[PDB]
Formats: sequence, C-alpha cells, structure tokens
Amino acid sequence: SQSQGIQQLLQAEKRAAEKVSEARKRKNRRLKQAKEEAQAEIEQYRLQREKEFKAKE
Amino acid sequence: SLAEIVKKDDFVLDSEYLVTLLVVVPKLNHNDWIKQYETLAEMVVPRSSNVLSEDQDSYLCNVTLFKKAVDDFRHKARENKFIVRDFQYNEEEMRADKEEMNRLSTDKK
Amino acid sequence: SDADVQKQIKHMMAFIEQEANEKAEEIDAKAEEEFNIEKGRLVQTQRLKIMEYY
Repeated sequence: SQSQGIQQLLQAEKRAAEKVSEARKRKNRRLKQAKEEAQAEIEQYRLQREKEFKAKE
Repeated sequence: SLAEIVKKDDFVLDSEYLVTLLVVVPKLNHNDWIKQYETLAEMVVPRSSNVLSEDQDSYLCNVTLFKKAVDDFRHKARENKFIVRDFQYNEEEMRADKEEMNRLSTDKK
Repeated sequence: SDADVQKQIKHMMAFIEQEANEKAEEIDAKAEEEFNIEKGRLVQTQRLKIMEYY
C-alpha cells in the first residue's frame, strides 16, 4: 500500500508546519512585548522630564 | 472525465512542501511506469504512484511527492511520452462537469 | 531497488526539515527586527511629543 511513501511526506510537512507555527506564535508574542516594554520605558522618560520641569519651576 | 475517477483519499494537497501530480500511461508501458516515475527527478518518495482507474488502453495515476521534484518530473515525463494531466481534486471542475452534463442534456430536451 | 530509493529519500527529506527550520528562523529574525523597530518608533515618537510638551 502507498501509505509507506505517503506517511513520509505527511510527517515532513507536519514537522515543517509545527516549526513555522511556533515562529509565528513567537512573532505575535514579541510584538506584544514591544508595546508593553515601550509603555514602561516611556513613563520612565516622562517621569525624568517631569522631575526636571519641577526643578526649573 | 476526471469527475468519474477523482476521489479525495488519493491526494496529498493543502500543504507548503507537498504536491500531487497526475499522469496517463498506455497499459503496456504502465509496467515500466510503476518503477520508472521514481527515476525522473530527485525528492520523490518510493511507492507513491496511486492509480485512479484503468481501461482498454491506459492508466491514470496520482503521484505524491515533495514540491522540489515537480517541474523536472513533469518535463521528463513528457520527454518519455508519459502524458501529464494534472487535476488536484478540483471540486469546482468535477462539480461543473456533473452539473453541466445534467444541465445541457436537460436544456437540449 | 525499492530499498535503495528508501535510503536515498531518508537522506533527501532532511532538506525539507532544513528549509522549514530556515523559514521559522526567518520568521524569528523578522520577530527580532520588528520588535526593535516597533519599540524604537513608538518610544521615540512619544518621547519627542513628551519633550515638546514639557
């Protein structure tokens, strides 16, 4: 039966699909992490500029 | 018609690295084709010829293989008189052949 | 020989695994690039507006 050849094709494709899907999941997670770390660091910049502004006042 | 012989289980599709090709061969030459398709190109898995049907002259089979093989495979099939007839379970085309056979007979009446 | 074709394909199919790993590594390289690009663009655009406000 042709399953002896066909399952070797399907196994390589399933392995391939998993490796690509994991990288796409990582891509989405990294983009979310960039927004969150930017939101933390931008407040640190604001707080420093606020301290300098109060000193000038 | 492909609509009389095409069935889903004979196909490997909907994939990044995988293809199904389709080839017609004479009934005498089929006895060579059963092995010889594996010699046409690299990236072909063994035992992947799958006959859809046979007749008074000939066979049509699917060949299931990795995507890199396909253009060398099809060209070298033609150079050896193995006739490429690609139809990748085309549901819209088999449905069109069935519905239009019924319709044009009915409309002619 | 069916066994020799099986020995050949068992080697040759490793190129599909390599191309899939390289495709995943390209998506990961894009994830690292777009992380740095998006973070930098967002932070510096807002930081400029914050410096202008103050």
